Amino acid sequence: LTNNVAFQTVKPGNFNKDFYDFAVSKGFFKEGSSVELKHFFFAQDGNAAISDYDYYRYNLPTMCDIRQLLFVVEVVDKYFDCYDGGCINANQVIVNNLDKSAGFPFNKWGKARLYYDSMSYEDQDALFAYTKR
Amino acid sequence: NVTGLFKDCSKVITGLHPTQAPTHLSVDTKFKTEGLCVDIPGIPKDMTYRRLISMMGFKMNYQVNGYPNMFITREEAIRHVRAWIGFDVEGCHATREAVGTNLPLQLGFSTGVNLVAVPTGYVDTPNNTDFSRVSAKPPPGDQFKHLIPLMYKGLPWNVVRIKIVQMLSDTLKNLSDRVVFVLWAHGFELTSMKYFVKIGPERTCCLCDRRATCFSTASDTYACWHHSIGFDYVYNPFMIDVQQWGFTGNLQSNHDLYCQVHGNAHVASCDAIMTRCLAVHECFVKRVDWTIEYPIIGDELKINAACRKVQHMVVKAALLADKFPVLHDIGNPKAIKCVPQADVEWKFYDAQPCSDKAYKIEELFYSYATHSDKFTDGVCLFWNCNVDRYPANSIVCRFDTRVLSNLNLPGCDGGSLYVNKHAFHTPAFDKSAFVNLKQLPFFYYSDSPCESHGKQVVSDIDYVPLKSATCITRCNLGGAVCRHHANEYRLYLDAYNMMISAGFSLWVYKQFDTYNLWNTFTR
Amino acid sequence: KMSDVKCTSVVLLSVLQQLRVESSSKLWAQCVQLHNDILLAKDTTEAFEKMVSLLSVLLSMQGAVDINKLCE
Amino acid sequence: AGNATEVPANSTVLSFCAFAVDAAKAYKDYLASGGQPITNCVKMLCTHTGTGQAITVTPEANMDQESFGGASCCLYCRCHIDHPNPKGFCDLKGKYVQIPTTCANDPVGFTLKNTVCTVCGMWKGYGCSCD
Ligand SMILES: [Mg+2]
Ligand SMILES: [Mg+2]
Ligand SMILES: [Zn+2]
Ligand SMILES: [Zn+2]
Ligand SMILES: [Zn+2]
Repeated sequence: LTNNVAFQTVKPGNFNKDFYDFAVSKGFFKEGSSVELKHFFFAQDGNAAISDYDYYRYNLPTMCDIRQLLFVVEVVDKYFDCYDGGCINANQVIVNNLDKSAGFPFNKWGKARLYYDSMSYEDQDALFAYTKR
Repeated sequence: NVTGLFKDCSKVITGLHPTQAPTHLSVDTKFKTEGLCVDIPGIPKDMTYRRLISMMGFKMNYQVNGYPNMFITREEAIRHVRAWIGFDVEGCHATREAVGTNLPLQLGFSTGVNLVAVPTGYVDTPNNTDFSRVSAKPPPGDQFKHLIPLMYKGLPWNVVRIKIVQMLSDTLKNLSDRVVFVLWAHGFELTSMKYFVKIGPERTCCLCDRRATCFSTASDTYACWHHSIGFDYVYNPFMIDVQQWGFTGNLQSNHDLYCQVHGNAHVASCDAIMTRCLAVHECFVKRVDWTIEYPIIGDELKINAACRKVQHMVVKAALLADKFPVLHDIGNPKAIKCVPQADVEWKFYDAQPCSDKAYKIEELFYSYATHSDKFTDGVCLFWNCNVDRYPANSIVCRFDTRVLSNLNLPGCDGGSLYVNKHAFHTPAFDKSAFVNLKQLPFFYYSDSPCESHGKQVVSDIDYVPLKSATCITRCNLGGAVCRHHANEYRLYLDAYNMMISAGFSLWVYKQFDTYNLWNTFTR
Repeated sequence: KMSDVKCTSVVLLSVLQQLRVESSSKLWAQCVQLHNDILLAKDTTEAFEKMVSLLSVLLSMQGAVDINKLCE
Repeated sequence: AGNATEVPANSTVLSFCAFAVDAAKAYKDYLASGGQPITNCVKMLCTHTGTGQAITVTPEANMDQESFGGASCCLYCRCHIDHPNPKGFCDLKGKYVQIPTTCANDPVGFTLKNTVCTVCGMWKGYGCSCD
């Protein structure tokens, strides 16, 4: 999209020295003990994002045994017959935290509050009806 | 006769060529002609033989002038608590190329640490001896089955001894300057301590001044606890034999008598903890001695002064609040009045009446089972005494045993062993005792003149702006200062916080209230 | 003790990163490498030598005037 | 199984010297404070004719010195500890040693103190051609 590729890095964590001094004062973190420090804030260098997106190469085309699949799908469905579903109008959805990111390219002009707050119920129901075709 | 010390364990039957046989009993008998040895040139010296040498039954009770004793008496151990660490080992038997001896496998200390080590033993060669790895197998006992998987998880020994020095060093660097091991099956542990102990004349550290308790083989240098990194030998441990003290069956049944806390998860540290728990019981659950002293490590004298201040203040306040006729003191072995002047009738009780002042100090062992219906006049005062549920009138101050600090050390059974000066042992903490009372809420009562300049009353006494609602010290109205009262309030608040962070909890009869102190104030 | 090494390595990397070192690219890669290696080490000695190799970076620059803080 | 090896009259000495850090000085302090020296050494039988050189392949005494089983004289070889020879084995394991019958009551003490003169091959003082 743009002329130069961005390289994103991941900074290290922050240290709470007072609590560490407390905990060693009360006799923790002994050598050879069982409880210890194993959970840290690992840092990453430049080509971190792409080196993790590359992990999709483990996804390969897979052909399934169609008959046994057509049976187990029925059994799985039977595991799921105590609930109730169906479409609902725009004026019945429940959004917790209307203040998260709105993906791209919409994140150039505000959070999800904007788009959930600038489209009347008619526009939302019209969008649903549109994607139904 | 013979002993088992250095008892060979090789399977070959032929004796050794006299020139390579360590003793006159481990030679072969063709050379044995009338107790003497004769070289028979018809046979030569072997050039390949690997005889394991068992290392049990060491028996060390010598008297040399430069060297310190390794087994200490009971009193020399009572003095040096803070430094006790349990110890237990698990074994394994030798298999193919030898049989008849045990090798250390799992080690366990009073701390909950468990180290496993590959089986190694002392082998001979036609040129020298050798510390090498040997094959082994667990004991055929069924309960020892939790040892089968461990035989492939070992560590080379040098790693193990470094880890041991380091664990000890950061367990004890702030408490003692030595270490005394409490142990049970004395023999096998003494056998195991060949791997990482070295004894010798007393020495002082390098680049520090305290006595040295570490040894490094590479650099050949000693160290204290603080400056000991990379060193791998304990230089002068001390020991103790608990079972020596007149005990009968296994320590399991013996410990099971009192402490119902320490169960037995099947390891070695469990045995270590049980041994130390028992040793603490045998010497400390009795009555507290006043002749034993301990050094301060450290800051303690602040806690003591704070306890003084808070005792004085709280008792004075309770008296002036309710004006009790008689003050039923309890648990005071020295008839010393806490508040110095108090018209109230002042008793003294104890379960240990001294010689003098016994006429004052009536013998009394309190228990709510019986004396519950006896002292229903005035109010008691259980300063640091330890009974069961207290009577609905009292002013108890009892040390919580759940807190963590380097002052109180784990004891039995769940109750911990405080150590300030003379070691106090307190029973386990529980709520059922205080079912009649309520936590004393903080306050500060003063009763004296004020700043000065004015030295009269409203309103010429110096005011600064302290706004707090609990310093009940008329003169006080919101500006509430009279300097004196103000910085005194600051000091006493600091002291109260330090005391109650050290571990002590307070309680008062349910009838208490602060307002009547104000009512006293109106003059 | 080893925990102290891990902890001071965390703090050191934080200081480096806030001294804009991540602007340069190969240097930041090396610093991140050493930090993540120290956090997973098992024995103290090699952790100490990685620690000195990584501190050499901060010493090689003139942004922090150590002659000030080394006053005790 | 196995075969016993030490008589009960050696337990304290052997333990206290197998735990020490300087086995030599430890043993010297042991003796110097009223100790009973080590004593189930192997004793030889020969002609008391030959070189005075103690260190030998075959018992070669004179009328005065006394042949002993070498390996059972190196304290290091006796307590089963490592040797201070920089590399790397005891030498007395394999040979015979001959000690002046006077001091040849304590073999290990002598072996620790005295030494053979490289030239005369005999003990420095019992005797030596050098000077
Ligand atoms: Mg067990
Ligand atoms: Mg056990
Ligand atoms: Zn030191
Ligand atoms: Zn030798
Ligand atoms: Zn010579």
